[PDB]
Amino acid sequence: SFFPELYFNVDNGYLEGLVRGLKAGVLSQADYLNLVQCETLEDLKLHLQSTDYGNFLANEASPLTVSVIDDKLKEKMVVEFRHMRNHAYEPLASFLDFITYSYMIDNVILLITGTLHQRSIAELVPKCHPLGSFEQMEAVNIAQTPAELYNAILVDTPLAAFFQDCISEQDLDEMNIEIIRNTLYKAYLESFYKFCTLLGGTTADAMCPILEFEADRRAFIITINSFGTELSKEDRAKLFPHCGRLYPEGLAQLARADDYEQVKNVADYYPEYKLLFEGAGSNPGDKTLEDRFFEHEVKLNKLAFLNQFHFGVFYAFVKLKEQECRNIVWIAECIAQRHRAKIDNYIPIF
Amino acid sequence: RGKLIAVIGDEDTVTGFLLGGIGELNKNRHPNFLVVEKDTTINEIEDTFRQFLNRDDIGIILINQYIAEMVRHALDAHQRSIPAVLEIPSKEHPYDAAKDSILRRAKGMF
Amino acid sequence: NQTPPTYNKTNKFTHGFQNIVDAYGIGTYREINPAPYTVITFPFLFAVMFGDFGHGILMTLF
Amino acid sequence: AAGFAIGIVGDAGVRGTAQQPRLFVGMILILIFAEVLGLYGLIVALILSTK
Amino acid sequence: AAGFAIGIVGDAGVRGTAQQPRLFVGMILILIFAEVLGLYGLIVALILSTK
Amino acid sequence: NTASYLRLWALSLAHAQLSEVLWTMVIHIGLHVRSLAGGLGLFFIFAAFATLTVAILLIMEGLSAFLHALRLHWVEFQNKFYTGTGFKFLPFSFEHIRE
Amino acid sequence: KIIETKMLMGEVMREAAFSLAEAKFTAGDFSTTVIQNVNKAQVKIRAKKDNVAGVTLPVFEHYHEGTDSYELTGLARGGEQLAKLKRNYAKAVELLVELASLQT
Repeated sequence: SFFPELYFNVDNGYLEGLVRGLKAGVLSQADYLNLVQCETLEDLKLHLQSTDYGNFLANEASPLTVSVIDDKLKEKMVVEFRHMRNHAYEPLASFLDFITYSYMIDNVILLITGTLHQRSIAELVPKCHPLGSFEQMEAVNIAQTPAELYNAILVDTPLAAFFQDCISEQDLDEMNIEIIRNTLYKAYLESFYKFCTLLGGTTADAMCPILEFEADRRAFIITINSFGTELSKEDRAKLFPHCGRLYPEGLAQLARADDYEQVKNVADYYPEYKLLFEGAGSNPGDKTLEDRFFEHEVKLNKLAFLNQFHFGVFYAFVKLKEQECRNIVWIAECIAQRHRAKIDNYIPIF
Repeated sequence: RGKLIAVIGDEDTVTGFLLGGIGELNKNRHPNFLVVEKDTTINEIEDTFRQFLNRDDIGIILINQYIAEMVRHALDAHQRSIPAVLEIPSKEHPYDAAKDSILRRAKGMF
Repeated sequence: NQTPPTYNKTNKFTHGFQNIVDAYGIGTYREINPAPYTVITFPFLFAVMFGDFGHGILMTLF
Repeated sequence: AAGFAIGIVGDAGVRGTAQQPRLFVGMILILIFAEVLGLYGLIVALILSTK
Repeated sequence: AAGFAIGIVGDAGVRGTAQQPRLFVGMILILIFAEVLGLYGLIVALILSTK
Repeated sequence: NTASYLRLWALSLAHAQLSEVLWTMVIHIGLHVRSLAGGLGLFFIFAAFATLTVAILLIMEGLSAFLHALRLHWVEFQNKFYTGTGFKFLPFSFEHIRE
Repeated sequence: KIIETKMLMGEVMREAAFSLAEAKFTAGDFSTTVIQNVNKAQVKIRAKKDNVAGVTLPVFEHYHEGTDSYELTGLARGGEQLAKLKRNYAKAVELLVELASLQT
């Protein structure tokens, strides 16, 4: 429509140029090959210095470990994200907040559980993922009282709206922590998806396909993983988001399914997924189902940078950078453990 | 029922075992394990090791080799049978061989 | 003293007409079957809507 | 009005067909209905233009 | 109206072609219909202006 | 219901109107005072005419009239006497013969 | 047998550590949840006596108590990698139990 390409660049013009400039710095296939041809962590550092990465392990402990590279990679992209998030205006900032919500959700799961099993907040905060931040008090110095954390969340934490599904504290004590976090995430996906459709221009068309993919992916994987555990079929269905292509018809079959084959039979109705389940050879020395989903998700996030006037480039950016970290750490880990035959399990991000 | 296995090791080692189904809280909410980070000092490891020896519900203790080196005096000082201590390679440290109690006890083994 | 099924005997010709009736619903036990009259009534009302000599030929030949 | 229907039906129909080859015939029939909708306007215009 | 279609179809066509080079002929054929829509405009306009 | 049967008029009228216009604006155009050119043109024009007659009238209008006449039975006729529900009779049968 | 068992322990840890890296790749940071959320053990060890001769030696015996482990699909739902990881360590645990008994 005529919705983009007009007012977009007035406030978001700078950031759009910056974020695509940052994308230009992602490791290419040629660069990954140079990183694979190392077999030494110190040599890995040297090859990283060839790109926008590098000089970030400087002044660290003389022994170089994988755990250090992992933390540093996250830190770099967090700074770049926060920089763009801070130099931004409400029209975009609210969109970006949803991205941060995904990480905040995990972090508040950490704040509970520990609070429920008398652990101090100060002990928990150091292990929270960046971007959660939680600069607000009341969530701090809760005195290991679940009620104090529950009230702090409703009031100060932006995720308060999502907790409407899991309320009264009773839910915190009686529900399994994983059902609580899956329920909260569902609420996130439902609101975030609708938000993208309210921005019913290029962003909706470029962004929603990715969110719909995630919703359908989780429905597939949850159904499979839930087979061997103790979970009512109805409670499992309660966690299936309605923002996807399985919602019209398909989730009903996954909710009833008790076998991998039945899950695949559902995919058979959706070629975009059927190909993934067929590609997921799952051999004892092959790629698995999760790997094919990761490859698809990246394909979609790359296509996001085919539109020059939307918000989906910023969401895709974060996910592509996170996969970049997963790729780099995998290489560092393969070197540390010397599993060279498994080195080519990174997801190319162009 | 009888005995628990206590683990003193790095982040990945402890995590793996906990997923392995081994390890639990005592009635005093104490955990039969310690996660040893770069900021963890010698007194914390040594005191933890000793307390596990002072608990009648533990027994086998699993420790990373590099940790055993840090508090080695405590592992040779105590010679009993409840506290059977096994030393294992960390994710990055290499396979153990030297200074192994058994290779030392037996003069006919590599 | 249970509700019996509704059985209508059909043949190679009348079966199709019974089906377009059943498409709406299964009649009450011992209900008057509309199909014997549908066989003519429906084509007639159609022919009123589609009363076209030339196309009727094409349709017949098909 | 007919163009609107063609637009929406084509958009959904093309994607639906890719996920379901059996939809092709149904898609065409909906398109034929849209063509008939366009013709209706032509018919009235032809009656008026010579009246 | 024709130019609008040109915009929408060309933009989508390029993204599609980037993924699928076989799309080249298809999108060009569609663009031909939009050009014809513009031509129809010219035809009527010329007929009226010289009438 | 009495008004509903105006479906008979509406569909019969529409068909006649489509036929007159489809004839006049398609096949008439295939005729011309030039002998050979007329014949050769009528060849191609007729094929298009037959195509439109089938595509628009033989299929679609027959299809709409098919349903609308059936609806008249469903809504106005049957609802005067054909009431209630029953169960489909499913006896033991050797159904899988063609398979 | 103790020397052969020690050898196997090494190889098993090599596989387990790689499998952990695989679970980490998919899940991201699952270690934090596992470490904090601990309550009951699935595996416990029973004392047994080995009457090898007039002397009796203490041995450990693996006891699969049966209490269910934590069900984790929260991070990227990497349940299959976590399940293979549980199995890989479960094997490690059984070997280590046997291993400690052999030290006697």
